Amino acid sequence: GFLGAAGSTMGAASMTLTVQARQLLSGIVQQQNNLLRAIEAQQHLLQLTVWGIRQLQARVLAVERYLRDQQLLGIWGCSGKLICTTAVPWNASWSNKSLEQIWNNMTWMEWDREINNYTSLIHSLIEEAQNQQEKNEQELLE
Amino acid sequence: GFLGAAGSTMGAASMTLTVQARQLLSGIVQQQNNLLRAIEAQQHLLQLTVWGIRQLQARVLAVERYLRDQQLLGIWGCSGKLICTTAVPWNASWSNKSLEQIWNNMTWMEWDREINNYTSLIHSLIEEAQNQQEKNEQELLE
Amino acid sequence: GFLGAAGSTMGAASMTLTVQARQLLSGIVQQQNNLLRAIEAQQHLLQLTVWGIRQLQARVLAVERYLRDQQLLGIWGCSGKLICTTAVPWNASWSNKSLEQIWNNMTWMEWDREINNYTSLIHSLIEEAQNQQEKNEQELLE
Amino acid sequence: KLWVTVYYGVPVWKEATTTLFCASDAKAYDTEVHNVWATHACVPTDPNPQEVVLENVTENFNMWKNNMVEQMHEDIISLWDQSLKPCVKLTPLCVTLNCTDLRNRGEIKNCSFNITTSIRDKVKKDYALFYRLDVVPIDNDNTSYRLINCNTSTITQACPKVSFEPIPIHYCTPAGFAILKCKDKKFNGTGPCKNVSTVQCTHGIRPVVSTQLLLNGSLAEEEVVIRSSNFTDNAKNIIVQLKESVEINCTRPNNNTRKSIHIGPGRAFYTTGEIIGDIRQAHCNISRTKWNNTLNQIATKLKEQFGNNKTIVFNQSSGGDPEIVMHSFNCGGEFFYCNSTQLFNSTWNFNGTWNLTQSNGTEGNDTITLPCRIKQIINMWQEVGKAMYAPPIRGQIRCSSNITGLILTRDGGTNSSGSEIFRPGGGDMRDNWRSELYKYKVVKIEPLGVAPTK
Amino acid sequence: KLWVTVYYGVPVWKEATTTLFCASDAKAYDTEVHNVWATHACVPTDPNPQEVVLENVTENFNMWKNNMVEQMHEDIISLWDQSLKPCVKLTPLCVTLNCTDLRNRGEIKNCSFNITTSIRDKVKKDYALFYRLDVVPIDNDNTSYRLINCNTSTITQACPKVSFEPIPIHYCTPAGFAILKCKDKKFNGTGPCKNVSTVQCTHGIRPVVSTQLLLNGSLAEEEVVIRSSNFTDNAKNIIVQLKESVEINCTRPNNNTRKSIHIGPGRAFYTTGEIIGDIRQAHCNISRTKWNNTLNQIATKLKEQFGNNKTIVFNQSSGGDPEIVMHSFNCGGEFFYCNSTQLFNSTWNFNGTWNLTQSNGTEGNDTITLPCRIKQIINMWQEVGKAMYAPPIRGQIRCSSNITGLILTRDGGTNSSGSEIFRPGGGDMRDNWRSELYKYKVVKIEPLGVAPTK
Amino acid sequence: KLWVTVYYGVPVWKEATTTLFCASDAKAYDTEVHNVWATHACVPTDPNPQEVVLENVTENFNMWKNNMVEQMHEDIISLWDQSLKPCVKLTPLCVTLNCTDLRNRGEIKNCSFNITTSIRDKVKKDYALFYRLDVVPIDNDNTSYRLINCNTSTITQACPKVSFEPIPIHYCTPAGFAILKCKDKKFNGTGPCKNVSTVQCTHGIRPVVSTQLLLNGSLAEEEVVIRSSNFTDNAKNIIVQLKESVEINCTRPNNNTRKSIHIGPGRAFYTTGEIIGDIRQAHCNISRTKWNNTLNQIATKLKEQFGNNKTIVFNQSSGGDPEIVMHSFNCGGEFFYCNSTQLFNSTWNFNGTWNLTQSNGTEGNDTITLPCRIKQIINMWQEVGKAMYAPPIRGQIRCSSNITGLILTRDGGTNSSGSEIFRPGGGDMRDNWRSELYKYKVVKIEPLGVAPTK
Ligand SMILES: CC(=O)N[C@@H]1[C@@H](O)[C@H](O)[C@@H](CO)O[C@H]1O
Ligand SMILES: CC(=O)N[C@@H]1[C@@H](O)[C@H](O)[C@@H](CO)O[C@H]1O
Ligand SMILES: CC(=O)N[C@@H]1[C@@H](O)[C@H](O)[C@@H](CO)O[C@H]1O
Ligand SMILES: CC(=O)N[C@@H]1[C@@H](O)[C@H](O)[C@@H](CO)O[C@H]1O
Ligand SMILES: CC(=O)N[C@@H]1[C@@H](O)[C@H](O)[C@@H](CO)O[C@H]1O
Ligand SMILES: CC(=O)N[C@@H]1[C@@H](O)[C@H](O)[C@@H](CO)O[C@H]1O
Ligand SMILES: CC(=O)N[C@@H]1[C@@H](O)[C@H](O)[C@@H](CO)O[C@H]1O
Ligand SMILES: CC(=O)N[C@@H]1[C@@H](O)[C@H](O)[C@@H](CO)O[C@H]1O
Ligand SMILES: CC(=O)N[C@@H]1[C@@H](O)[C@H](O)[C@@H](CO)O[C@H]1O
Repeated sequence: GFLGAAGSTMGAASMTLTVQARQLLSGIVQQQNNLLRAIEAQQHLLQLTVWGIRQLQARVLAVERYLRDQQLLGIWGCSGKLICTTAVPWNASWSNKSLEQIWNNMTWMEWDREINNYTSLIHSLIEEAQNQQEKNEQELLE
Repeated sequence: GFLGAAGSTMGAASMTLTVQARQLLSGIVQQQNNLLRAIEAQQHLLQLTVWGIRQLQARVLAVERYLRDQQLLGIWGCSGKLICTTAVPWNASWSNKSLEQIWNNMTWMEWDREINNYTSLIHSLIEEAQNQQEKNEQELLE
Repeated sequence: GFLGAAGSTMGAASMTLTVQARQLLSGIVQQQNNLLRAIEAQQHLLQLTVWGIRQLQARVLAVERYLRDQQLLGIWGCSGKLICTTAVPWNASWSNKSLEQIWNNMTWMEWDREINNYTSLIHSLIEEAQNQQEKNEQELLE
Repeated sequence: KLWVTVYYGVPVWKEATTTLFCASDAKAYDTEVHNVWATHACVPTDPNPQEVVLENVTENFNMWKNNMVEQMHEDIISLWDQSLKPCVKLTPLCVTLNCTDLRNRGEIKNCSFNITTSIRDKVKKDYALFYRLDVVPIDNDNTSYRLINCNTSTITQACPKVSFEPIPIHYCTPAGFAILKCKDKKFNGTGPCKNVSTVQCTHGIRPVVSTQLLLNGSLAEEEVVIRSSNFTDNAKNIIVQLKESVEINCTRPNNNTRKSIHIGPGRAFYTTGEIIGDIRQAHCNISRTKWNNTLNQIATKLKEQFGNNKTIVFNQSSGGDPEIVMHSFNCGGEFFYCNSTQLFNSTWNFNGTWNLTQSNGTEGNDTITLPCRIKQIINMWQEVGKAMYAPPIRGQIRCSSNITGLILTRDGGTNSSGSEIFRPGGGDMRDNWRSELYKYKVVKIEPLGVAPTK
Repeated sequence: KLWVTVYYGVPVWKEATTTLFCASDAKAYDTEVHNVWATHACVPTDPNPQEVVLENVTENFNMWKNNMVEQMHEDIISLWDQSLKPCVKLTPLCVTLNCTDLRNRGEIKNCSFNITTSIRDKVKKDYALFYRLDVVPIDNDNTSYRLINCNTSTITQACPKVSFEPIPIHYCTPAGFAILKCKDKKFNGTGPCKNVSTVQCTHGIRPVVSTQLLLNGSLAEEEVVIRSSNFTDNAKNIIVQLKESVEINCTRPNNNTRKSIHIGPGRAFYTTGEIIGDIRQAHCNISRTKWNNTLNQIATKLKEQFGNNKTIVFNQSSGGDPEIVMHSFNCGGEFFYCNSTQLFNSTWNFNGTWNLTQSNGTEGNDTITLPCRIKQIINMWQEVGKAMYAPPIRGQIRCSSNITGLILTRDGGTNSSGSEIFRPGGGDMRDNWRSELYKYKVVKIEPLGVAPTK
Repeated sequence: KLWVTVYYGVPVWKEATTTLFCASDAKAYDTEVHNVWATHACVPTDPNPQEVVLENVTENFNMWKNNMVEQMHEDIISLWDQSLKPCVKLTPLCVTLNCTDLRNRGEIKNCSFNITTSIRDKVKKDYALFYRLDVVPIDNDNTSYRLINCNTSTITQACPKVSFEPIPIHYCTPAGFAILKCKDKKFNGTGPCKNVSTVQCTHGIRPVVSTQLLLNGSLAEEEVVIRSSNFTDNAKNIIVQLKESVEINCTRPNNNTRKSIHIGPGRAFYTTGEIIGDIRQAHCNISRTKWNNTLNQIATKLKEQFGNNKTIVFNQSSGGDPEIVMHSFNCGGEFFYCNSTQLFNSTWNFNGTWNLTQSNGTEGNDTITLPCRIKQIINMWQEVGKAMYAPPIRGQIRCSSNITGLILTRDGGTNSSGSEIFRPGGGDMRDNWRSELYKYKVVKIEPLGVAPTK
């Protein structure tokens, strides 16, 4: 399940994340079978055009996007794995909606879309709310 | 408090770190409002000069510096958040100084400056002292 | 011990890893004493040839390899330190071999080599086995 | 408590507009041609790329708004330019010529002009074969013929070694961008799709340059599809997806000569030498019955706002550019131009059956036989500049091409509701490239996801 | 126990020497000029950049040692070069000319020389208007006039479409470098500062090229500031920061003609055509009272080591280059050169009041009126090479510029302690660019921090 | 339970094939020569690079398969090209010359040809000194002499300021690649090694261009080593590692003149002026006894398949290119070519002692004295194109070079088992560069490691 396994789901979509992540980041194998040094089998010219320099360039831009992803994981202290919470509550910004129904009938997309500037609104709080106002775990005895 | 909030402090300076970090790393928004594709409103030429190629180039050099920061966080096992200790004691290298006064009247800068080759002297020990000689936590019963 | 300290060992090789890692990643100091801006002492020309642009380019390629290393550490949740296990067992793929003897008389290399497509065979399982099927620690009572 | 929660590796699909990369299969790199018009040092296709079919999903596409065509044509132009760079120049081959019309309209006249040599002052004389399309008779001073391409811009060789044959090419996405492809057959350009099948590397295609038609392309099955960017807009080309394919025979019986003559310090010009034996003209024989079936299929497929299920009419292009008034393509390096005057003279308006032909009782002249043309020079993407020169193929040019698409232009210079007139339109050369891009849609993938969780 | 501890995101400020980036506001990209001498595809200024004022902080600055000026001028040169690249050349416009001095020193003589055309051999004759500064009379063979810029280097057009108007420009720092700006008004170049206000993107400026003065620049308030890199050093320019600003009228009443004449295959030269009506000379009228107040302010501000509070004397530059003996700037593409011979003839040594003027009882000739010059060619940053040609503005050139700074040079060829003589110095063109850079200081930011902690 | 476990920072060494970087010591950047044929803005050697000797380890090397030589020569060529770029051209210095053979085979004949000047039409006449190797007598029209390098390609100056002296150079590996170096003395090219000593930056070397020999190179100690890529293959060069070193005296007593004459707008040609005093020829005096000891050592070291311990024979190269039939090198910018006809005439087959010489009873003619040649132009790596011109050194050329290696070629045009004949071979110029690269092996470092652990 590169990108399927979630038509309208939040739980099933959440459980197929690793499969989607591994299927999506598999292009390095394709770059490995370049076989593309200078010729295919007998002869060849340079041919290196803006097309392929930009193939590598689009490669670089996307992998930089993944690098910015890793930097964000570092900023929030969220790089351990895909399972990582926030110390920030969902503002009543989003409209009244059932959560479980936001899950099952938002495909992650409907809740995101009409939380969308709400989802981002809840985004920036995390750095100085999960790291700035950074608490540990629960407060229990033994 | 991008960079203020600390005239001569170690505690207050330490508590305004997240604000300083978020204020400093905010240039990506500025890069987002480039509006700068090919023209301002009606006509335009290429104009792409060493000036702007080097704008992006200075961008690249600084962001590489932040990347080296992340690599160092990885080497020491120190990437969780800004709060991360060392298994290395401050050598009597630095001169006799009160710690709390080093805090309140060093602005982080005076203690750093006359620990400066001391601060770096204490730096390299961490990799093979916190990772090489890497112990867990405390040793207590229940 | 940049790379020595392990002729045929798995334990001693494992214990000299931090020394090897610190000795290997020490080229940044060499890049620091470039003294190489435009001239050595009195006069000089540009001379910047494909040789040195490619010195920096080989620098870039290797440091990108280390970056991919950090990305893999992130994918598995394995970036804390060199000590990080797998939720994947060694398939009976490798041939019958004593483990401790694989350690002491494989130099890490013999076990790797005839596990080699076995070692990689055991590699891909980790992402969806340590992160996909991701369990916590032990199950005990207090 | 709707505690906000963050998630990574989430399934997310967003509108991508990014670059795509080149992929050419192992059979590609085993073609062993230094470059047969198409191959590079680019990444080969991976042994087994994943095309996850996504079901119970929906995806809206717009092939005409898809940016894939743009990068495709740009990289095509970059590759052609970079391939022309190593080819030898023909600036001195530009010199005036004097052509004798030996074969007498046959456009086969041996031309013998001056071709210079390595030293500045040592020049000999040569003669090659030139058509009536490489040079023009001067009527101002009417002294000799001039290459049209030579009085307008520079002249250079077309890398005769680099044969212009079609090769399979694969476009891959970068890491984190997917290409969501519709799996639908009646799926039009700007439509949604449920047979989403995320594709890391788009399926291998056969970019053969053609005008008003398709050669060796993606076949649309289970129906005849007739799309257009604007049906009301008569100028809008009418893209058609035939169900089946026909057997073309753009094959020239006459042989070719090559006269590898060194011109510069290491530069040689392959002049077309004399042709052995009686020099006839290229012909073409095409099938009749399957074409009639496909025509009934389109005319039945044409009935869009047909008045009482009979308004289908076809006419030849009034005229215009040679590349837009006729079907041109490349086949063995020789730019074949098999004509298309046999399709404009037919009308399945009232009865698709009246115009249908029985295979068993095929007529005498049923097998479509029409004259087929060729060419030596060409300007890609209608770009006026330095031209090229196609060398000979030194042999009977046999071209076997197939049919899977069609382009029409509704007639605006006629009645609006009286009768629907379609005419061949070859104006837009990107309609050819977008016919197969109505399912693919570069799709972005974002792992970030917020969600109130307890 | 002083257990060493490590900290991240720490507030740290260190001496940065790095590149800065271009920023141009939304009003910039709404200027709609393909490029009015200044704009690019560069990043616009962000809607709301943060300028955190840092108080109870200290920061030492040195504008003369600040590297900002260097990258600024270099990127200016790179941008001007890259802008000149698309402009058409004037190499054949280099040909000899023959100018008739119709307007009779008026330096308005119609010149009619040969201007070539598209074909090699088809050449016609044209005439434009040229000044006495674009060509010189030959005294060796005294046959005609020659462009000075044309017997020394190449000639090319100055992109007449690209008008040389000043636009707002914003310099941003990279990610992790700040620009610490002093918020002080008597803050000199190499001084500390407590009004540190960290600035991600430096405040928008108006880089108008000028000599010995400032046009539409940062105003220094609450005092008159007179700095210099070395006051004892008489050669050191004396940078002055006036408190208020004056209303300049570098406005030419006479109109301009433009004769857009195609010269090359797509290249046109805007020759200055004839001027309608009686052709007079450019004038300039400037205010008197505010200038007297500012002069008293400087002379009071000049008293640095004044002997008994009266040593202030001014003199005209002995002579030298036109760009360093007078005030030059750009205004509407025409390089205006309003003279400055009205400021050297005044002396507020004994009484600042004796030289002061009452507005109510203003004299008859009080309104400063002096002759104002213009120019067509220019060499930026005193670089001897391929020159350019300013096209006409086809209209009465109205320039409105303001005043906020001044450059002087102490007189070394005089007594050391007898009388302080200041003369206009326009030698250093970076003193103009550094006058506003005495607060900004690129500052590095380092999160790493060690500290013995219990 | 063999629970798989993963480990990082593991000691791992794998076959690296990557780029290496330039390093030049502090003494380098203190050489103060803008570039003495070798130095750049490249990274200097670090004060104390780590060379961890790895013992109880094993490493197989193959210097002939080591890719270091390739990047080395390529970067050498890139640096030489980029250094030639700033040098002035000599295209007009190409003009015919007329040389008078004043010194009468002496190859010292003043030549006086036309050297052009700054203006197009103002040309004067000059004369310099040219050898018989820069120009040839024409026998077709026999009117004057022509530079051979000037009738075959372009001519340009050799940057006389850039003296071709040898400098120390250091090659560093990237971050994560090591260079495993054998610490063995009898360690051949394609062999294993136990004295592995991982080296981040390879030891400083002295790349002096030489043919069939070595100058100021790595000395192989504790034995004489005679390797070859194929010993049976007679064409295979026979690389030899002498134990000790000899004192060469490639020193020309006669002085040099330099005539710095401005030719272009800023371009000057250093013509060789007249030589003061009686002009004699360069000589060379070399030691006898140590050479005899080393020769006995090799002949004893040569006995590989010697028939009954006496098959060692040497002969002069039959002939061929000047760069492969004799020993050429650079010394002070003058390309010295001390001959090697004194080594082919000796035979230690039966008695190494019979051919040995006593130092105390040294003969009269024992001190090897042979003629020594020089040159002005050169083609690096046997590349036929634009040549260069060595300026004079204006002084007695004193070259002191040492000996640490040798190249031979077994004689194939002789008996297979009768007598082993070695002849000087200078064909392969990379055998010189690989002689010192038999221990270094770029080695990859991988921290990843799997291992069943309980
Ligand atoms: C918000 C939303 O979509 N709600 C629908 C609901 O109307 C429908 O009855 C139910 C059936 O499964 O599916 C839910 O997703
Ligand atoms: C080391 C140092 O700076 N010590 C000063 C101390 O002299 C002063 O009495 C006190 C007042 O608050 O402030 C401290 O910072
Ligand atoms: C698998 C292997 O290498 N086994 C050897 C074993 O044969 C030998 O007796 C022993 C002595 O220490 O060393 C072990 O490493
Ligand atoms: C209308 C439509 O969706 N048709 C597709 C067809 O193109 C595809 O080949 C097939 C594979 O199973 O799946 C069908 O659903
Ligand atoms: C009537 C006729 O000539 N038919 C031939 C057919 O037999 C052949 O198989 C085909 C190949 O494309 O070409 C057609 O022209
Ligand atoms: C001497 C000085 O520092 N003056 C500044 C002034 O320039 C600034 O505009 C103002 C803003 O509040 O703050 C004052 O302190
Ligand atoms: C005496 C005189 O002419 N004064 C005018 C003034 O009225 C005008 O507002 C100003 C515009 O800059 O220009 C001055 O020259
Ligand atoms: C044959 C051999 O290995 N010789 C090496 C020698 O080259 C090196 O200088 C020495 C350093 O201790 O170590 C010896 O083992
Ligand atoms: C016989 C003779 O001339 N011997 C000299 C020797 O004294 C000198 O030290 C050496 C320098 O390289 O050069 C030799 O030629």
